[PDB]
Amino acid sequence: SHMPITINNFNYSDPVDNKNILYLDTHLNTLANEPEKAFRITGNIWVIPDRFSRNSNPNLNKPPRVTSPKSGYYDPNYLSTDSDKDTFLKEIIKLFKRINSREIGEELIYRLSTDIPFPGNNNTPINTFDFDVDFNSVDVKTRQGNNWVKTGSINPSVIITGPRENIIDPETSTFKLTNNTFAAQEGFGALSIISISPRFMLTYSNATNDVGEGRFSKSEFCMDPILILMHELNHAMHNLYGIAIPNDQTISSVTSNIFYSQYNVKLEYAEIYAFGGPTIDLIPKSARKYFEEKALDYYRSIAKRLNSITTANPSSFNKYIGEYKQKLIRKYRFVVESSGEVTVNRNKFVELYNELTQIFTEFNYAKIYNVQNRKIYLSNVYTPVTANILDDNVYDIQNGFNIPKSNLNVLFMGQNLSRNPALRKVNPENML
Ligand SMILES: [Ca+2]
Ligand code: NA
Repeated sequence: SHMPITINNFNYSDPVDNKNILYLDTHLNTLANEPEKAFRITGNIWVIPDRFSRNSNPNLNKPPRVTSPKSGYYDPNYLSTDSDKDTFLKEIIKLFKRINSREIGEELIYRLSTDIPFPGNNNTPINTFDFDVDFNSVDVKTRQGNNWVKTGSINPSVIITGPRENIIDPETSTFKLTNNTFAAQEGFGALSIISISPRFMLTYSNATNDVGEGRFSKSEFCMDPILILMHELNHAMHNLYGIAIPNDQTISSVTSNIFYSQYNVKLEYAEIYAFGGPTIDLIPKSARKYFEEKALDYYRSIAKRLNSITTANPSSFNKYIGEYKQKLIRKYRFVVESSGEVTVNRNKFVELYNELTQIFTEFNYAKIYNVQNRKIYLSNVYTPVTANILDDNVYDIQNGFNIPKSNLNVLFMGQNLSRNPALRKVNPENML
């Protein structure tokens, strides 16, 4: 993470500086009627503290019908006020600082904020770098009179936004034009948008760390907000490096929550990798190998493109083709022959692929950050809880909820619902 990562600090009210604070138009948020104020966390990672939706005629109100069994929490007013956005913004910032407190987290942030999606998709000519492909380029706008006019654009690799309709259903996605295929699943990679609210914590009893309650009554624990966020950052990693597995690749399983006893769910392989651990073995070995080989082929195709670039879009990028060729070579860890030809080194690929799918995983983070966490992705869940994580007496960068000062550092008591009064169940009125 070669040059030490530092997280920027912001107040939602801080003025636009045309550098780290700008108004953007992603052309993707159906809830947005005008440009959205955005803040640069670090490098190419931005945050827009607004609710986000992809549904036409979006509605954030609690649904009358009850699809489910998936647990849901709805509040049409969450993040509606600037005061709300300021708190959300500061929460995301604080979580990034905590993530950045451990080596693996610093590297995770370094990669997501430094490496970029290959500029192009399946339909990009072999000799072209297209920095405007699909939704990779976001418009920068400024108010002129009573209107908003485009003054330029930026290429974020990851944009964090507030939740979509279901506040307790974090969602990471990439986007494409109708006639294209997902570049995130084809080696190129693409811009990711993560809609989430880490302070709304999932609760569970089937945990990774034994706290000696097996023969008695097991306590309910909350997920540390950084793992909820890091789980999605893992999806962003897969998307950035173009190794995302299509969501139609699933394994039929079961799980349960507060309102519904054991029910069926199509567990996505994408989620299995984001979680990590032994769970990865749920994916047939032959299938795991298939996706890895498919990725390698897409990588070989990328190297081929790099040996053919002669033009760029927009034209202003033509003079920087060499610079970006070099950046992409470093991203994919390709090798440059004495002849200057770019080639793929399988040993390097295998190492990278393994890092992206088995080291940068929620399961691994739980151990590294020494926090209690669900034992499996489908651990049964209870009523979600929340807390004032900006209050260092409740949650700090070094120990999260397990603060020694509060005497909550033993057996993950800070995460134990029955031992930490700072943890409170979310409004039952908004649950579904
Ligand atoms: Ca664009
Ligand atoms: Na999700």
